[PDB]
Amino acid sequence: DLKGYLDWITQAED
Amino acid sequence: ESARREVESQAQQQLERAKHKPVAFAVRTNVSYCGVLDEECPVQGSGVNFEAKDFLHIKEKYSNDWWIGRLVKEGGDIAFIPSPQRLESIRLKQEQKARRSGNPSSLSDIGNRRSPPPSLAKQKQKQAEHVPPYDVVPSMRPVVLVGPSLKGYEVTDMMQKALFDFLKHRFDGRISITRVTADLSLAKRSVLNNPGKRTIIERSSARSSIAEVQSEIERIFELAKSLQLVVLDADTINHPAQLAKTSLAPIIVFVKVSSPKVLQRLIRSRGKSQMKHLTVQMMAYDKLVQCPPESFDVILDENQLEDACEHLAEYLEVYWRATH
Repeated sequence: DLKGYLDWITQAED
Repeated sequence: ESARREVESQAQQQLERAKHKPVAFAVRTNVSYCGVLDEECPVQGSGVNFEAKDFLHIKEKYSNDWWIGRLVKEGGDIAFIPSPQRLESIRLKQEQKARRSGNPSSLSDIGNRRSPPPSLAKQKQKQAEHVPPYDVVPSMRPVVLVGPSLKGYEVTDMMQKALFDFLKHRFDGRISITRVTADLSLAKRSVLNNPGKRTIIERSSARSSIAEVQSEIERIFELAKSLQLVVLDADTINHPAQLAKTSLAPIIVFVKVSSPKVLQRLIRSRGKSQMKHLTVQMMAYDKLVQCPPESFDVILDENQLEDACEHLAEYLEVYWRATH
């Protein structure tokens, strides 16, 4: 649950 | 009688020609009733079996007691809806079938006090609240994102921003993205006839930002009237309770963290500015998870982006085809 909530939540602008 | 059959065929021919006409508006119900058993239906055998919290899409005008409309079910048929005045006539029949409807108790007391029904036994009185039986609604219920924490922060605004990139790409030419700058939680209907109508009143409501709210509300009505969805990015709504009593009643699309323990790990990976707001971020999360399931229409709790996109896309595709 952290790996998805670390890339997807960050892949937008960063 | 030949007239009843002739007008029935006349209505049906009007119904048949009404399958290719633009949609005007929609209405919302809050009471359970059957539209086929009523004897006032212009078309017999094609009544509506609606329930509470059902949305009907009225397009044309028929009379002062019935309105042509369509349901939200897939593959449905064109039906009729009683008017609020007509609903006022049929609701009085419900409370008259009992022993009494006004003040006089019928506990083995017959023949002494006739007690004619006063004004309190009718709908003229009981105007302290006067909840409207029917609330006018836009063509479709708007879809908004709620949670999982305070909007505008780096963790929350950015996560919901990522969704809108996929929504626009899939639904080009059918949905529009709009940033709702003004507040929406203060949408009131039974406060006054027209609060803050003029900007020169120099009143508390006139000089405040309440006047701007109605402009955005009417903007939603116009855009939704075009049979197209609306994408909103308001940063003042964090709980579903702030829109449940609102007559708009948008679809609640819920995005949530799987566990509270991993939620605080997300904040620690952003930057020092975010852990300063972590103290209030956790407080909002707990107040949101325990909300009743019926308050949520769409859920998004998967840890994978792809399953997050298609869960909303399938519902949007279903809703888009539902109104046709």
